[PDB]
Amino acid sequence: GAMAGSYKKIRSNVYVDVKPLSGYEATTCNCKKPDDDTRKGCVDDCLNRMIFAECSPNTCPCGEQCCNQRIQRHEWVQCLERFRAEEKGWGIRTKEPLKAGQFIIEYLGEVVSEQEFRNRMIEQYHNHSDHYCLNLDSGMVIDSYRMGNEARFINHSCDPNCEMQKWSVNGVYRIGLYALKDMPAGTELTYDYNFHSFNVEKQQLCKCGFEKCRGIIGGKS
Ligand SMILES: NC(=S)c1cccc(-c2cn(C3CCN(S(=O)(=O)C(F)(F)F)CC3)c3cc(CNC(=O)C4CNC4)ccc23)c1
Ligand SMILES: C[S@@+](CC[C@H](N)C(=O)[O-])C[C@H]1O[C@@H](n2cnc3c(N)ncnc32)[C@H](O)[C@@H]1O
Ligand SMILES: [Zn+2]
Ligand SMILES: [Zn+2]
Ligand SMILES: [Zn+2]
Repeated sequence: GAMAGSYKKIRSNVYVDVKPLSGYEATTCNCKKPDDDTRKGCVDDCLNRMIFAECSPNTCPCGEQCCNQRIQRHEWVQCLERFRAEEKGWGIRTKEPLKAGQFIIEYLGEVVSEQEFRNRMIEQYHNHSDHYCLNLDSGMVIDSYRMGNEARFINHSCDPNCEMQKWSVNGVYRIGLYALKDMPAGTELTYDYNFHSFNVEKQQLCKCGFEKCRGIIGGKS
């Protein structure tokens, strides 16, 4: 059998019975390429960035200086580490400081319909002690119970320091983890499962440690 905590490490999402087409392809924005090519273009006022669409490289006026292609250019931070998080199994911490708003990592897994996921829950997952299912869009989820990347080890917090964002990238929706606030070296990354995770209808104590803790992962106040 498989070893405890085993999972298949994948490089990008695996489309099972659905593909999360966004219906949109970004075209040329109104940005101007900086003449100093060490300076980023397509910053906060990029019209594609403002609709959570990453630029398309054949049409972006900033070319290699575009900083609105973070997911497709795989611009993950390289300082993440899996560690033993007290009373929360494995967690993920950043070894170096992060800043509010920063892109951290793409969340990967198997893209499945809610129908397929419910089938997998009945047949396999119902008695697991750890769960791995992120929301995505209407009728579909990212299932990282079997396949994914190290983002699957990020724990829930009732006072999170990161969030998920859904972006249109090359015609498909993809999910990135972004910092909500500055974080010093050593910080465990967390996000709010109530906002970003699929309701797997499982009942688990929250050990996030905050005074505002809801007591249950994904629970109400
Ligand atoms: N996905 C992962 S990894 C994961 C891992 C562990 C728990 C949950 C998780 C659990 N729940 C509830 C199940 C019933 N419990 S309960 O304690 O049994 C009792 F008794 F009923 F209160 C209360 C908590 C959730 C509720 C929501 C609500 N969000 C949504 O539905 C989306 C937001 N847009 C709509 C989101 C995630 C969860 C998800
Ligand atoms: C997406 S996995 C996170 C990685 C997991 N800790 C592990 O060891 O592989 C979600 C599971 O981690 C545990 N977990 C996540 N956040 C937690 C928290 N705040 N308190 C206690 N357990 C938590 C729960 O068992 C949950 O089903
Ligand atoms: Zn732009
Ligand atoms: Zn651009
Ligand atoms: Zn909590």
